[PDB]
Amino acid sequence: EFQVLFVLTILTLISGTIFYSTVEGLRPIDALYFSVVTLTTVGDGNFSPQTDFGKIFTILYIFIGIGLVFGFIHKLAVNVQLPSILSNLVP
Amino acid sequence: EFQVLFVLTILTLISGTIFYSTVEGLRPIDALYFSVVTLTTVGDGNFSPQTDFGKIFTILYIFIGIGLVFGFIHKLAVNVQLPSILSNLVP
Amino acid sequence: EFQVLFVLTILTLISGTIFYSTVEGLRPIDALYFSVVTLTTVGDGNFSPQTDFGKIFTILYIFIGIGLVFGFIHKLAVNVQLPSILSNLVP
Amino acid sequence: EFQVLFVLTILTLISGTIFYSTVEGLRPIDALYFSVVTLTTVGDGNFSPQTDFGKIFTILYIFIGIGLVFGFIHKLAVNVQLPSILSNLVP
Ligand SMILES: [K+]
Ligand SMILES: [K+]
Ligand SMILES: [K+]
Ligand SMILES: [K+]
Ligand SMILES: [K+]
Ligand SMILES: [K+]
Repeated sequence: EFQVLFVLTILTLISGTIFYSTVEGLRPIDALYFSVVTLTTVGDGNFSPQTDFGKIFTILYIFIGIGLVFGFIHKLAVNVQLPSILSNLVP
Repeated sequence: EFQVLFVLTILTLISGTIFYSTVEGLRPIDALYFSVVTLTTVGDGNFSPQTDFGKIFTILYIFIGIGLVFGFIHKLAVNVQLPSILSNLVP
Repeated sequence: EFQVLFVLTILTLISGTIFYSTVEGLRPIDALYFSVVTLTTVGDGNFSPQTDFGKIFTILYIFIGIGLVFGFIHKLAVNVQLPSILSNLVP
Repeated sequence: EFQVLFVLTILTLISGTIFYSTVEGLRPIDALYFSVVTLTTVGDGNFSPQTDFGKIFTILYIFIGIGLVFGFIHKLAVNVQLPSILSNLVP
């Protein structure tokens, strides 16, 4: 479950990285950063897509990627972080 | 259920598109982009409504649209994306 | 329930409006806008508190106000918007 | 439960404060502010990490810290704010 969500999240982020570096001309690390803050809904305070293609893609990317990204975060904290802490709270 | 949430989300986004292009003078695609990043809570790092009418509308728009948009995303991932993946995980 | 959450949300937003217009010098409508986009986690793409007092207050404001604001939005969509739609879907 | 989430949230915020003030050169209060708005997903409208180290760290920080921060907010409102209000609604 966690493994599949991990892989799915990775593939989604790879797609955004390729898209923004190609269409919006961002350096790969910047494209990845933008993809991450966008899908986690944090948002970037400096960059907004400048092309209409980038704006349309971002709209679709958000609706399709948000659910998955948060599902991964949800399990990452409940089935991976909680135990390491919950069991670690046992005297 | 998903169909109704889809239509409801579309109508809400259309309202924002019309509002921002008219009152804030944004190009339709920019008004739509702003409506989407606002209701999904991602936020836009460059534009903020400049008119008091735009600020008041955005406040109301956020409170009324956020629940619906996320309800749609919630079902889009649970009743449309999960299956295509869950069933696809069957050897 | 909805009435109490409504009043509680109003009081919280009033506090932010007074704080930002006084300490950060924002026009009341701008202070209210900033309080709303901050507590709904949308964020503002132009303004960030400039004083240390404003930064500390915003940090505390976020942790204390986010839960309430979303609890209100949660009920506003489930116990006020859903019915008007759910019952409206009855032929 | 609430105490542990409180401590865990504090430690996470301390880590971000140290990281951003050291690598991104922010004043401690600004590093803390950025860490808070980033993990609560509000986002900052002015600052984005400028170094590649800062961008990579922020990406990892977001995925690891978001779940915890919201778990704390979740309990802070349900097991600390609700009662003080729920019991306060008793004539
Ligand atoms: K900005
Ligand atoms: K700017
Ligand atoms: K957000
Ligand atoms: K933002
Ligand atoms: K945001
Ligand atoms: K922003």
